[PDB]
Amino acid sequence: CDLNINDDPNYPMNDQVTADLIFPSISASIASAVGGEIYNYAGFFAQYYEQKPESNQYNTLCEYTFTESSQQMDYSYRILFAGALEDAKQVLEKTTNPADRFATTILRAYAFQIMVDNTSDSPYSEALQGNANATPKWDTGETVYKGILGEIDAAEAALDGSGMDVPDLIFNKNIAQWKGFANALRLRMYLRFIDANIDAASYTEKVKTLVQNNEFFTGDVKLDCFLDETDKRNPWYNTNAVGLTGNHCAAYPLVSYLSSTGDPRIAYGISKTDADGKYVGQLPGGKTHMQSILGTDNWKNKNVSAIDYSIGATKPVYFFTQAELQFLIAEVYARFHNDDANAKSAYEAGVTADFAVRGFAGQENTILEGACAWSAASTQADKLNLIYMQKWVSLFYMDHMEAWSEIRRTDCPKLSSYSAAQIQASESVYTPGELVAPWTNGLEAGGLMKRMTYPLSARQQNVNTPAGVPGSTPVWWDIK
Amino acid sequence: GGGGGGGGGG
Amino acid sequence: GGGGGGGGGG
Amino acid sequence: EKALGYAATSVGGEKIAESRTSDVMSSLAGKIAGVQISSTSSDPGASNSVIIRGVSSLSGTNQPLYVVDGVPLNNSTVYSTDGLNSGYDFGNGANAINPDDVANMTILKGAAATALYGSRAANGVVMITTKSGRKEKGVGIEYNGGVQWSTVLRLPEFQNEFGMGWNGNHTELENGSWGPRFDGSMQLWGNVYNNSQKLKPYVAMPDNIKDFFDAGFRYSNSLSFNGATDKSDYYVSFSQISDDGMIPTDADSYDKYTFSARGSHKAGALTFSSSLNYAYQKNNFATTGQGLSMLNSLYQTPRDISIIGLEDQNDPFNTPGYYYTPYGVMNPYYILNNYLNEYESERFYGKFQLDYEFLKYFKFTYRMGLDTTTGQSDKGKPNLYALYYEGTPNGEGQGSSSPFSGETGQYSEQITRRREINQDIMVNFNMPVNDFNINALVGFNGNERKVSYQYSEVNDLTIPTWFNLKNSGKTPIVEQHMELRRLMGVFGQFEGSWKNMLYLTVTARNDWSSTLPKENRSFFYPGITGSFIFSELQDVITFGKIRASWGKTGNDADVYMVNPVYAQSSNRIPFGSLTFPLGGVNAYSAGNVLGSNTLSPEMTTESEVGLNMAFFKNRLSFDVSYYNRNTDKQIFSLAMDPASGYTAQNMNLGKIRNRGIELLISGTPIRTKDFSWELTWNFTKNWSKVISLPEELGGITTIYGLNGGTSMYAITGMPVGVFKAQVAERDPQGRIVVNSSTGLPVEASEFGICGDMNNKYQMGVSTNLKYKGISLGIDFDIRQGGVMYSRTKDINYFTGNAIQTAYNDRNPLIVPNSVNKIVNGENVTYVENTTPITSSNIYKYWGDGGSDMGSCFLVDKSYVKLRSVVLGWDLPKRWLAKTPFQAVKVSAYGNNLFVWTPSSNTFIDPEMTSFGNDLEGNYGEYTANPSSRRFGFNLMVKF
Amino acid sequence: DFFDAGFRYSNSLSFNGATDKSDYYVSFSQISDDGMIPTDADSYDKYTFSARGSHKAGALTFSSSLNYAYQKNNFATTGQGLSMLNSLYQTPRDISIIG
Ligand SMILES: [Mg+2]
Ligand code: NA
Ligand code: NA
Ligand code: NA
Ligand code: NA
Repeated sequence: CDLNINDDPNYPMNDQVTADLIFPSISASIASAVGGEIYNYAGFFAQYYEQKPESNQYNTLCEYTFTESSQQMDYSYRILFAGALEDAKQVLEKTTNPADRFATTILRAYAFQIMVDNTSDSPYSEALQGNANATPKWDTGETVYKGILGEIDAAEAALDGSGMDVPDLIFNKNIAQWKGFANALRLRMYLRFIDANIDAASYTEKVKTLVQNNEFFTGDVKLDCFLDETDKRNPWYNTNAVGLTGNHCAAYPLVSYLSSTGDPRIAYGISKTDADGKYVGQLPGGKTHMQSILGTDNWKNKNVSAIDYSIGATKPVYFFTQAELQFLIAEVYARFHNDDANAKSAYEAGVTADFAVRGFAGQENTILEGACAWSAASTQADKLNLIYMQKWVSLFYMDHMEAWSEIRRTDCPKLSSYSAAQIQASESVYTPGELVAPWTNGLEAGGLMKRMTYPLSARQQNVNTPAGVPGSTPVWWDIK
Repeated sequence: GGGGGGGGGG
Repeated sequence: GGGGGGGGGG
Repeated sequence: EKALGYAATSVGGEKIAESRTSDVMSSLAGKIAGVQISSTSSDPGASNSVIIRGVSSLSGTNQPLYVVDGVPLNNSTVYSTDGLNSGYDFGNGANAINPDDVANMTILKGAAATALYGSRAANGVVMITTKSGRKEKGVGIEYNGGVQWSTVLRLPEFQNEFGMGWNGNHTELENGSWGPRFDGSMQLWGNVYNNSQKLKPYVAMPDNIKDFFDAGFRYSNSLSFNGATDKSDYYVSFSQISDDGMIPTDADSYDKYTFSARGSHKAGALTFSSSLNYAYQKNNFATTGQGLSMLNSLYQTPRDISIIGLEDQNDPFNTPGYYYTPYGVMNPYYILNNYLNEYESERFYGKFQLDYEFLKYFKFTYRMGLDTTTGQSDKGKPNLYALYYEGTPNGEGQGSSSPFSGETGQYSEQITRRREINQDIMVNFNMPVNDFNINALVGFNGNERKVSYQYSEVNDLTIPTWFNLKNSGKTPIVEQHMELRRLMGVFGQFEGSWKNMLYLTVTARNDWSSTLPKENRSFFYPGITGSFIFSELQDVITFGKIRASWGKTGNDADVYMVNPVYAQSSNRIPFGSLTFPLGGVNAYSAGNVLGSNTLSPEMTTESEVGLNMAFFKNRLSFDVSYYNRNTDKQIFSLAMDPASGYTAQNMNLGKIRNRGIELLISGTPIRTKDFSWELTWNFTKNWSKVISLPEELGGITTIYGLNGGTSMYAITGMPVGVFKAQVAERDPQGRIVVNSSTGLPVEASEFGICGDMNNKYQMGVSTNLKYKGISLGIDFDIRQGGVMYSRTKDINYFTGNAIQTAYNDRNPLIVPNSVNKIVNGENVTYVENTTPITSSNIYKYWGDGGSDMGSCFLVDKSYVKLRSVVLGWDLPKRWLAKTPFQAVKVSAYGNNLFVWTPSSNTFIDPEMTSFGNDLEGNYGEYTANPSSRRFGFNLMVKF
Repeated sequence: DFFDAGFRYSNSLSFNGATDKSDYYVSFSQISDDGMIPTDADSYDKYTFSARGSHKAGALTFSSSLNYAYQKNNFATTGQGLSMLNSLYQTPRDISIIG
């Protein structure tokens, strides 16, 4: 009996597992989350879709009646930290390639950026230590945004012009795209300090000198990578069109705004009603109410436009859409350069880029000349609204976790003065495009979901996790 | 992780 | 229905 | 041989097999003190759970060491690793031993003197001893051939007041009973086919589920051939069992065949014997789970709908695209007839043993044993999408929410291979001196255990019905695995004796295990055992013995828990995965379970004391033991903050403690020549307590549970198996808090603890009648205390079929203590509640739990049960004579006959699970198929 | 010179006895071979274990043979590809193969 037989023979020898074998997991594990269960709950919070009348699942998300114990993001927390970030920690000790380290640090920084937008605080300076610190302090969202933005700067400064040896499913070793992602990650983070009112002088000049150089990314920043076969599908489709049955249907604010702007993009992702062939939306939280007001035979799935998953299967996960990059450029010109000419440029290039992705190319005229035309933008605040709305639609079925972050920062769409029940009563009073406080609302404080709860897995294991706070407690960068 | 249930239909 | 050999180098 | 200084219980083969169970352990169910025995379900061929003196191994190895002759027997279990969606249990490793070959069972319960059997014994040992030679009568032929039926035991208690609907209103297609009260009027129902619809009187069908089940049938044939001489013996045996349980169809099948040859021979000085056995089995399971399974589909039936009227597939309205309800559920007959879930298992085991006595006072024994198995699972499910999605209501007409998307079909097949080699090499010394007696034993142990499988799965089937790895246009999936551990130990057992009055024992063993870090393989665990028969005029005190023991029982770790690993990348997401390769790139990730090379061996310490006495020539007998078990430094993948890089770290835990009392009392009030009456009463009470899990990782770790839902933990201060669940919010005064607008309770800020898994005490009461050749034995099993999850209650609640949900005659109600939280800026104010749960939302109040919310579905673990009844007629020899027969015993029996359960429990025989015959099974029951009543006959014929 | 000498060790054991009404044979064979091709690539291990016994009471006789057989092989594959022999013959007459 030879006893030296305790090396697990179902996994390679650690010696042999090199940095280019690990790095492709960071990109995917992140996308497992940001494009999977996170993208899901952001979708409700940003009021794109709603719970189908004839099913239950996301009830507690649409009625805001979930608690910290509902673990509504415990899964994605495990992926982001024990999946991506560790492998990112390994890559950075297994390869000295400054081009590879650079793209790892961007994927590293993109994870943290998402964590922070979800629970404001996040482990950071003590994370990713082993037994050496099982209970890492949850640094503050402002400290994290700072630290990682410094990690990108230090890492960009280490590039020596050599290229990547690592398998890149995102930009295929095209560094000058990875630098682009970086600047775009900086543009997005910089705008948050400003509107959160922290060091807003510097960050207003740092955004100016960013947008001036136009050293951004082309196309979208995504994982085009999935297949219509088990364990290989787009994470949001696999979970909801395969693992579960159809649960989503289109929300009152999204169906209205698209339908009032004449937007032909109302057909990319939203099916007409299986009953009367029109686009119908459901008021947030209102599944159980709408069925109580109308018949029971009168608010079934046929009465509301279901979300289409047809396009889901192979659909990539996006980290930074182009259309949104422009809408952030058009916001910067508009309100920090007084450059209404170059804002209209980026604003339309936003609208045009998104009309491309959805397959309605050459149709921006539909809104770029009617309604959402930049001419009718009267006030230089009626314009930000025009930019901020089109960004909202730009992100439908694309990057929900941001569309909920950009809805929090620029608190546009406006929250509607009227309650859900009042809008159901006399629809007349509803401004198309405005969020609606969920009809049922577990939030003792009212108003809209401003954050996700702390992971239960971190509540039970980390004595240092922040104490639980209700959904209405904003994040460190939403101050209104 | 922790296994997920599923609500039904009505 | 049969089977292929290959020649070698030289 | 009552030198033993720790509790132990012997049973006689006749008692074992008289209950005619297809299994060796399920018969002694409620009969031995401190041997907790529960089968997983009433599905044929399933596993049984045998835990002795508490759960000690926090995950998840608590079965005791079954030892046959006396070679350790493989006790591997084969149940699903996803009980929520595909539930099944295919067997316990010991289920293969043929009860009619048992001559004597002896359960050693004490963790203190275990060096003979090693580290596994800290869970107790089940020493079996197989029947052997003759001479007798007689050619040497026994034959028991039995025939039993089975009937459904407990179905959940239904409401017969409201039929098909939702919100309280009438619906044609619902899967539950939230409909108007029963008119007797005629309403439509079911889908529409060819411009026609069924149309039936709206009346309750109170027996519609009870009628669904048939009567399970099982025949069993056994046979033995026996003989002996002054220098040899030889036993050959065969056994066949063929079960078809009470679910309709061959879907619930169990076939068991065994074979065994066991011979010894003496020629010397030298003795050599050999036991060899083959054991077959073929199970088919009626899968459980939350999906499109047979039970979850059955319970979701309105009270007015006729189940048995759905079987006939020639009735278009019962075919899948027109089934009466589309809501995530399918005709239960179609499920049992077109889904596949098979298992087949061939196994070979046995021993060789070479005794050799020498120099008057010494003996040598070598004993090798081998227990190799090959088992083949095959599951597959149709491509319902291709068969039925287009053009049917259920259907293209159901968009994404159709039960058929995306069921594009699946087939899979796994072949498992197991193999254990155990080797003993001993020498024994037995010399009396004056009145003393010295028995020593020194030996060497060798154990090698290996398991491996090859799994291959194939999705989206091209020919929608055919199940075959070549039937699919998409990439296949492939998994492969193997573990191999080895162990060597040296041991020694000293046995002292003084005029058959004092019996002192001292054991010592030292193991080197392969599963522990290299610089720390060796562990050492001694023990000491005292027996005093303070019974040395009367004639009134037959036997009196007092017992004590202080011992240790080291243990290693599971395999491959030291070194870090890089698994191939894959990401668990809710209800799916994203698994590399993609696309054309393969990848590895850093493994999520942090290794550790500072592990030290596990060490269980036990103290025990006992007392045994008899009176009146063994007409009154009792036995008592007090025990204090501590399982320290257990090697566990303990939960950890995912932010640290890992999700758990392997470290030595703290003490898991079981203190308790075990008591047996037995008496013969009447014993007259032709008539004896016997009483037996056994009582076990045990105190579980996790004493301390490593603090740096937090207090708690999960043992099992749902996500955002009722999970079951192991928490520092608390017993093994604490539940948490969502409980409703209470004002600082009473006082259910409810939503000001809908009326429904408001979930509190955390989950409240709601109870452990453990029984507070377990006991049973047994009695035996003998009048001439007539035997009558009755056994009652009583277990009180604890709690378990029951989706069986949950789904009948959600669905409006449980009787509980006819509370306010479904009239709108105000939760009877309700109150509203009134928050102004930051001031808490509670108002007497005024808002009613409307009629339309009565469903939601119950679906969520009522005023208990989620904790509602933790059910009282407690039941009294009529375990078994055995009427036995031993024909008198005078009736044979003119016949080849040498004895005949006609026997009529029944098992799991009746169960009585508190009052909170109208839902389940608490003896259920969907998570296997060990710790994780105590979590609950995720729509386990109904448990079942059993009763039959049995014909013994000696030759 | 490329080839070594294969080695093989064998071990056999039997236990045997009888009476006027019964007999018993129990046996175990063991082989381990490492052929003349170099390395362990040419391996054969054989193990057997057999127990056979009879018993007459009667009239009636009943006997039973039960046997278990293990083997682990390793074959130095042949073929026209990168196999070991076809790679060996294709060697110039002046080249040293043991180098
Ligand atoms: Mg990992
Ligand atoms: Na799979
Ligand atoms: Na059946
Ligand atoms: Na009533
Ligand atoms: Na060789």
